[PDB]
Amino acid sequence: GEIAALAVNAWKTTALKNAIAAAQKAGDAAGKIAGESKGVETIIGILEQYYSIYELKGTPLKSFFATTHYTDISNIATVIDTELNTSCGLNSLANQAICGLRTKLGLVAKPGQVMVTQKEAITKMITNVVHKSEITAEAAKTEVAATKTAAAIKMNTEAIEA
Amino acid sequence: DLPRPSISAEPGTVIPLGSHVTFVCRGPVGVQTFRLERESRSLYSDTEDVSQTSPSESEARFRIDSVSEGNAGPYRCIYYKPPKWSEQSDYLELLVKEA
Repeated sequence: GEIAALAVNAWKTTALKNAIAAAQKAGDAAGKIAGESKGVETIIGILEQYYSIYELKGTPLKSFFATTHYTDISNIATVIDTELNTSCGLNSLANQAICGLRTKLGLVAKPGQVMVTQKEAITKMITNVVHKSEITAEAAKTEVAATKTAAAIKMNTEAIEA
Repeated sequence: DLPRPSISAEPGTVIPLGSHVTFVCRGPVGVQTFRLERESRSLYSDTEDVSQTSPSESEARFRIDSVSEGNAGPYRCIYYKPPKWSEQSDYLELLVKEA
């Protein structure tokens, strides 16, 4: 039945047009997830390896980045700025893990030199760390979104030939 | 060019555990920021809350509300008058009494 065959053949064409759309939305979903988790894992890795930091806001990094996005340069820097001022000061003995940042970032006062403002030093650091993290996250999102789209449009295509 | 700051304590350097102490940094007029440093020089506190005692002087206070033996140790002043940090004060050794 020639017109039967042309009906299925126009059906397979609509399936294939839908499949393409399916395979991109499935790819992007997977890229988003891979991206916003390589970012978290890269920023944590950087704080822990280069800066020996394993907590912020008095939570472990794991929990912290669940509630504030690893790209939120403003609030990351503000968190550090605040934790530095209220845990490396005079008025408590609480948690002095983070205080090393002042040595690292060059804030310790040197008689004979100009003043390095704390918050500007932190936002330079956090901008560098977040840019790094966003770039590796983007590569993860690029790979994973491509790998899923390819597999989906392949799998669906072969399905649309049975 | 910049005179060394001076440091003093109120009520003194030997503090009953749990009670308070205030350090005073004194320096020339026109100071911007007073910094009270501890021996570990990542621990320190800044303040712009400057006052004057005399026309050619300025000063700032640092209160510790509840002293513990981890507060005990050396304390120093240094101040910032643009574009220059001064040199450091003599040390003041804070001690904690049991009772």
